[PDB]
Amino acid sequence: DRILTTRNGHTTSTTQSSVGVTYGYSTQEDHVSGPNTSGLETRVVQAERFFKKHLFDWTPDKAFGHLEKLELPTDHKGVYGHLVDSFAYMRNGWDVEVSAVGNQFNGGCLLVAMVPEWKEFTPREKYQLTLFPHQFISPRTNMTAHIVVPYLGVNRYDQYKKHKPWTLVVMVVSPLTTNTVSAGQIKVYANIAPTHVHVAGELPSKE
Amino acid sequence: TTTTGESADPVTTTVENYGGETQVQRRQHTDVTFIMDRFVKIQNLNPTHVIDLMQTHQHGLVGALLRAATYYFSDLEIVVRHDGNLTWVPNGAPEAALSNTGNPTAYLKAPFTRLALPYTAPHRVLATVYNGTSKYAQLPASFNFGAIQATTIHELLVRMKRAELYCPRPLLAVEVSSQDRHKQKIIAPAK
Amino acid sequence: TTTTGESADPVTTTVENYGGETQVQRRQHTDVTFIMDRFVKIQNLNPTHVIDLMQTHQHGLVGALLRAATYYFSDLEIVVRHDGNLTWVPNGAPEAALSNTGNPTAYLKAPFTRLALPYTAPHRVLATVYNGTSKYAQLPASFNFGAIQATTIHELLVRMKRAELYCPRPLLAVEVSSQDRHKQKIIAPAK
Amino acid sequence: GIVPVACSDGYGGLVTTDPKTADPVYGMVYNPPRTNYPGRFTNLLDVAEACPTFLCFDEGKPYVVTRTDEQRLLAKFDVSLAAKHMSNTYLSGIAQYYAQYSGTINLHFMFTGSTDSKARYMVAYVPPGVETPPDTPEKAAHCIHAEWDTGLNSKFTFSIPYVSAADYAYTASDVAETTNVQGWVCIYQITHGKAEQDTLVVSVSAGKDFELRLPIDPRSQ
Amino acid sequence: GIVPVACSDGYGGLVTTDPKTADPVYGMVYNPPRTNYPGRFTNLLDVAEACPTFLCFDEGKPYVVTRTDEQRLLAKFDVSLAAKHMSNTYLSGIAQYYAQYSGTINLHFMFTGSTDSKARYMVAYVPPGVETPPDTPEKAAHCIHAEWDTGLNSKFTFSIPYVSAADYAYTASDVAETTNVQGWVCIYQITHGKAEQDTLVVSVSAGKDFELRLPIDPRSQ
Amino acid sequence: SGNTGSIINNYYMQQYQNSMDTQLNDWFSKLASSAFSGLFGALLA
Amino acid sequence: SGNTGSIINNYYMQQYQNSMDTQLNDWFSKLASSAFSGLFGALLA
Repeated sequence: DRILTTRNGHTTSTTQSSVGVTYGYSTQEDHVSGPNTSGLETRVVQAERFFKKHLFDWTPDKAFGHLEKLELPTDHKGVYGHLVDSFAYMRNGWDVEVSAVGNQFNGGCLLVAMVPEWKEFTPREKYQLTLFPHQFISPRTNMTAHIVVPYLGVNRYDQYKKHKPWTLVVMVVSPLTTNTVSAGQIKVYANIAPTHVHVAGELPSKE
Repeated sequence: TTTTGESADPVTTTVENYGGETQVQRRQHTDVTFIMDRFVKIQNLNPTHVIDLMQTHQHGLVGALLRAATYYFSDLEIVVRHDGNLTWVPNGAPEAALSNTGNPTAYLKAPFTRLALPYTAPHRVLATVYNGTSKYAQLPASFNFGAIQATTIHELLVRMKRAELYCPRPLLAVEVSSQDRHKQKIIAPAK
Repeated sequence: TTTTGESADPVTTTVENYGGETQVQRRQHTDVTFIMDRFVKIQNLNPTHVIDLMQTHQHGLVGALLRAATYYFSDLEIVVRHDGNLTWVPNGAPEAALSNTGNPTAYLKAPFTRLALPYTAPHRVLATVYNGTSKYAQLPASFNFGAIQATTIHELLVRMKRAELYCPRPLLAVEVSSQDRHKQKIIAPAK
Repeated sequence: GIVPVACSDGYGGLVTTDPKTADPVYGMVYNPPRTNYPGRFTNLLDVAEACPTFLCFDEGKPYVVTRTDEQRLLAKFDVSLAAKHMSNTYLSGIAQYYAQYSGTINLHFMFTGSTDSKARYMVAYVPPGVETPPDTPEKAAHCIHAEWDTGLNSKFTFSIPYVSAADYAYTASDVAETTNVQGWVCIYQITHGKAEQDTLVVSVSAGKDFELRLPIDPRSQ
Repeated sequence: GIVPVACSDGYGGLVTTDPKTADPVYGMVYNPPRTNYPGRFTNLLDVAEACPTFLCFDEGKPYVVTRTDEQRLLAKFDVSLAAKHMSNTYLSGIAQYYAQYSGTINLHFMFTGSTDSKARYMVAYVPPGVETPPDTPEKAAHCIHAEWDTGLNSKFTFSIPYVSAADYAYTASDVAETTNVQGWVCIYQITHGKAEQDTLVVSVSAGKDFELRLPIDPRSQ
Repeated sequence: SGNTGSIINNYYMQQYQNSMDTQLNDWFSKLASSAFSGLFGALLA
Repeated sequence: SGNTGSIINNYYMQQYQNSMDTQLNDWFSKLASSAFSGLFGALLA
């Protein structure tokens, strides 16, 4: 079964070239009600839905090791984004779909990974990014990678304006190859949904 | 074994595929708690010193394995060679407290002092990397095991007890230029 | 919670009033016997010294908590660094007795002498403040744990054992002038 | 032969907080009885919960007062055991000897006006995350808050909740932290009727789950 | 009297890996809960088995490629955890801290060509005993080997067997050993069809019976 | 009792280690336990 | 637990020797155990 439909709230995504879903580090969330929020946290399901971001253009000239990253959360102009401005503390996991649409006559390979506590990796460390939750996108096989990760961090709730626990990373493993019948470049997009969104500590209004 | 590589599902083929036989393995030496449980040097010292495991050497056995994890937890043992009495204060204490006897203070007894200390951070686990700031690169100041002070601190060894590691990160061997193998003098009998 | 404040009846409202949830608390560290049970310095010494807990420093952990009680009881441990032999006599002894060997006398053994002593006052409890005179400000002379004498007394540490405190009294933090918070250097990792 | 032992390097030194006992030297002492001596306390937090002590506002007054009947911020203070306003309280006197705490802190408000003076007040807990505390009841309404008026019962008590990233917070405050790490408490007067010279006395006590841990000896000695 | 003991010469010194514990000094500390924190690993080899990491070929590429459709040796490397090609792998990163190993090492081959590119490959394990590795698939056919072609499944995995005189082998390599003590792995392209710019990505993981023993601290510090 | 954590007994008898109490009670614990909580009046939650 | 091999108990209580954990899981062991082995397809052995 290569055809998968994912639903997050009133948004869905259907892909006919998937290689399944990779769960990173766990298949469930730690407890969302601990001592640090004194039972004042609440869940906001209206934020649990897909938002979109263009990551980069995969062109033939990008060599092995070329890396593009997106720290999460990112700027969000919807419900999730308003939560970041209205509550002091939050926690959520991520449901991540990355697509790279060219055609089956393209060759090459991208590594898609979710990295906790991002730090710039040296060139030698790039050979080991598969230690992190990941999938590959290779035109001969799939156009979509799908990874699901839980919230984590030294603190049970976080202040996202000060710390970003997860970073989506896309790295060229083998360069994009082109033919007379292939696409000439592939635009890479992310379709991301925050999961199990909890907030605590309502803030005053700015005016 | 043949599979879909893109899915990234673990695949562990064996010699049975071509008629061999998989043997018994004993992995006690690569057990995490066991391997981290030995003393290593801290090295950059001052008479007032905040205990931070990230000050272990990055290529040392313990320092490298610690950096190959994102989060960790452990209790601690320290061996300190010092002049004067040694005082320790927990994570969060005002530096000024290091001057008082009411905090655990060890009176000098040659050749050095060995103590067992509990984890005292306010976080459920600590991290070796932290992507963000802690103030209103570096690690938040709260990532420590307390601080010690003596007239002079000559040497400090730390030992992680009942260690737990989470979320593996890259761990590198020396880079090789030989084009075939990194070669070095392995111990061998004289004459 | 709404109440009659004048009656002064204890009232302890909780976060449940507005939908929160009260958590579990572990208060071992504020247990009285536990907190007083550690060595602290006495400081103003002489070769002949009457053991009086009121000579602990008023802002020290033990000295401040002791002064935050009106009456107390405890047994004692002392650590004494001295030249010569150390003699101890109980509460009520003539000072002259300090010169004789028949009273508990500890022969010098480096680096110092540690002893367990019983409470020996003639009163059921002692007090940190006493509103009146004892002769036929200061505390009655009978409020002590005996006396010690050596050729020289270099250092004296005391430790309250199985302490009991009664009738709380004011306990003050440092006064603040900052107008917002008392700020100080909290220990944090180097570099 | 006899038992062989290894006297071990690194052990045996005196540690001021060690968990062992000294050797005794003077036995059989029986004490005068002290059965049922009154006023005993066995845990500092029992006292801290039961006996609220006064906050300190401008000019060393344990109360706030206002002469205008308009809505106004009567006081704002850091949720910190090292706050200026908490500096004469028993809770802060105890907290200075521990490195960390978590749990509820209870504020008590007692109105002392005459029978013909009435007022309506509001208290809000403002978490960290904003530059400055809200100056009006309207902006603060979006925070966790309580409003109450004066009447037969002169006292109102409100729990300041523990809401933070980590499970424990430091009792002391560092020189580097500019705005308070745990947020603020803001007390407003919504309005009043003939309450110009009348005051609101404020005190603080430990809540049911308030906890202090890791004993320290920090004062200059 | 009291117990007589012999304080024994030669015992009691601190040894950095001793199996005893220090005396405690600060009791009753309860930790924030960390129940079910995700991503825990309790043995380094669980990680090494589950997460293959990339080999390093000429010019720092995790793959081999060939432009001719003729049969050719695409790569040859020493079966050594100290091999140049293994130098950026997690398996070698762990192995440097142990003096010896035994057991299976698994190689993974992932073809990344377009749908219209096809190839047939061969991997052979050449034990010690010959001067130089075979340069053609025909000579290498007499060794333990596997051949496979590209298709719907892009990945092929092959176990490098542990075959040696002794029960364990050294993880490091000595300055005196000229040809590798454990043999070689040779990867050949039998032929291909329109696969000139297409690559074969190679990674390595620990096999089921791979084992490391005798912890050492060898890096320059 | 207090800050002591030896799993093993004391080598000395109690009549020597400490003074012995004779007979002829936690007030603040009772006081704190007796505190009012909740509200007062009528709730409309 | 770890690198310790005394046949005899510890002289000190656990509440002193170590910190105590509270409650409110080996991911990589599960991940490795779950790996596919064998082949895929049809064997002609």
